[PDB]
Amino acid sequence: GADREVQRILLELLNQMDGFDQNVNVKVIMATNRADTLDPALLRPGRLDRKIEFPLPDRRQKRLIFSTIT
Amino acid sequence: EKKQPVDLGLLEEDDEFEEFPAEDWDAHVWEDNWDDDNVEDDFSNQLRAELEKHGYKME
Amino acid sequence: NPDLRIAQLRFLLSLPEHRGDAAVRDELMAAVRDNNMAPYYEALCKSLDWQIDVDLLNKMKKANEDELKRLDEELEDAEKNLGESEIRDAMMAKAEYLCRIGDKEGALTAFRKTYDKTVALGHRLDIVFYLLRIGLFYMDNDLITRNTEKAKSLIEEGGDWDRRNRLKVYQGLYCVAIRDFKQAAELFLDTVSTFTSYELMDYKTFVTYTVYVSMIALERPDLREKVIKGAEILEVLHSLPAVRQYLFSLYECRYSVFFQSLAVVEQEMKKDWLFAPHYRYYVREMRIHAYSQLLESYRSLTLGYMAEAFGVGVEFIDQELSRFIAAGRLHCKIDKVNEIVETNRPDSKNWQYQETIKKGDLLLNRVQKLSRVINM
Amino acid sequence: RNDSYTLHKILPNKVDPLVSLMMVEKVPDSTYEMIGGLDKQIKEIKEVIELPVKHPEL
Repeated sequence: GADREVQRILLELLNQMDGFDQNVNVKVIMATNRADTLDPALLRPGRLDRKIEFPLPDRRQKRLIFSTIT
Repeated sequence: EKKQPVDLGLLEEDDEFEEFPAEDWDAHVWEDNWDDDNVEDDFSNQLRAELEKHGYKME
Repeated sequence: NPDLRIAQLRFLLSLPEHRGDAAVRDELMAAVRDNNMAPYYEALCKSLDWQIDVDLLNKMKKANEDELKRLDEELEDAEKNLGESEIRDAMMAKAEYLCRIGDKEGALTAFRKTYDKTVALGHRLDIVFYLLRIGLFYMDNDLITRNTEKAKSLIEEGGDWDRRNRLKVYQGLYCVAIRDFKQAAELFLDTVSTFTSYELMDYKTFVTYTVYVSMIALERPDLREKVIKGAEILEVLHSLPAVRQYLFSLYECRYSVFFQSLAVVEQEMKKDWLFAPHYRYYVREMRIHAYSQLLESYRSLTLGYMAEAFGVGVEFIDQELSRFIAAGRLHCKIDKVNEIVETNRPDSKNWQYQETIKKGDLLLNRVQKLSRVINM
Repeated sequence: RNDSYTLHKILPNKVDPLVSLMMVEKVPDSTYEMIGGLDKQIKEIKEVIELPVKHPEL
């Protein structure tokens, strides 16, 4: 009786997620570290297309991060 | 109504050329019209534009 | 396909004659043989009025009976072993075969019924493309406008930009087939970026068309922008040696020559079909432009200056301008006593007013006409 | 009927559940003419599906 509310919320997101018109200039930006417990229904061509990753920097990046922080 | 129309047509005439036209009775229309006129002018002009200038060469 | 070239050569034979009895006719006939065509042979013979060899006709019809028999039979085997996407294909070969046999109604119906199948896109769309193709072939019109609408929808829904380009090549060529060059301008002019549709004609032909119409209905700075500076044209417009020579002659104010190449190309249009009798509309217009372009920088200039430039006699030049002035297509006016020409600029309103009234009248006449009909 | 709690009238459509499930799955609606390099399969598929259905009498 708590899940029920969420699922729909998904279905809500789901329904109005693809319900648009292709023209509706509305982008959806979702941020999450645990990119895993996400119903695939989310990542489907249409609802969530571009999938972008945020690595834990390395050498170069750090230089920019360091230089930027300092 | 059509019959009435036909009758009216008959009264107005017969007719000679009209009959022929009817017998002949097509094509399209394209888009817009006016004014056609003659033809064979442009090159004729050039044919003369030469000749003209050729006459003007002769000049 | 059906290969247009048959039609073009056919028209060539029609010509003002010209007979001849040269390359053309026997080119046609040669492609009757290998095409075992028929509906022509009676259609053409009845048109050109020169039939013979009742035997050849019989042979062609016979072989046709053979293959139509075969495809019918093939289809029969499918009905018992369908093969949905297959059946429709054998049909495509049926109506298609009507295309090789160039019979309009038959491929028409055949294709239609194949749409009830088709199902996909390339079959329900590209097939339509061919159906209209027939339209282009016969020299019809409406038969196309109704199908370009169909494909229009099929493309508007999904599809891609690969079919849309051919599409614009067809629509464009059509626009040229009428007096509608403006619509063909952007359409064709934008068709240079892509042109996979060699189905109709080659690339340099097309080039000459898009450059022709471009020169005709583009403004001077957008002529320089989209055509004179055509990356795809420079490599091609160097391949030619006629239209280009004229196009440059204009843009660069080298009139006198412009004329000669203009007449030339005119004498090259009457040969085509897309223009047919438009060869008279094109040149007329191309006369005005230059006259216009020549005056635009002058509030007065003397005839002999003009005549000298173009290299014609005065009297003929005056005689020419007299065509365009009274029609308010040219903002000049002439003084013959002193041999001078002054330019009266026009007002924007004067332009629309004349156009607005003309358009309004056309709508009014159509409104009333059909009004009475629905009224009774 | 609100208070009468009897049928006032029967509205149109119901929405289906299986259709709803299919919507939620969203699996590309793909037509043949768009997969080159997958006939032999297709043939096999046709053999194992299309033919089996079109004419199970075969």
